Amino acid sequence: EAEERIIVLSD
Amino acid sequence: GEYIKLKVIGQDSSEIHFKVKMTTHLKKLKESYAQRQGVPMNSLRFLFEGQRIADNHTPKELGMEEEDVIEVYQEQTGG
Repeated sequence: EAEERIIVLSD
Repeated sequence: GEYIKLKVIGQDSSEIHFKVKMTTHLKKLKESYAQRQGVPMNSLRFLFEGQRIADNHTPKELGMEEEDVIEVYQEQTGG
């Protein structure tokens, strides 16, 4: 039900 | 080797995945996750293989690899 969540974190 | 994807398992079994550099301090992931849950960061403990992830820990330091799991637990009472 939830969509895939991918977050890119800044360095 | 540069970026890896870490899977953060929420308390309700929801997941948020983060792409992070091997040298990024994991504070940034902890803050982002807490922000996305709408809870104070200090109400949470983030565990890798059952061990507490400190703000200054990095994936390289902790030995993390692609698709490794981080678990989010509520902080313990008094912690």
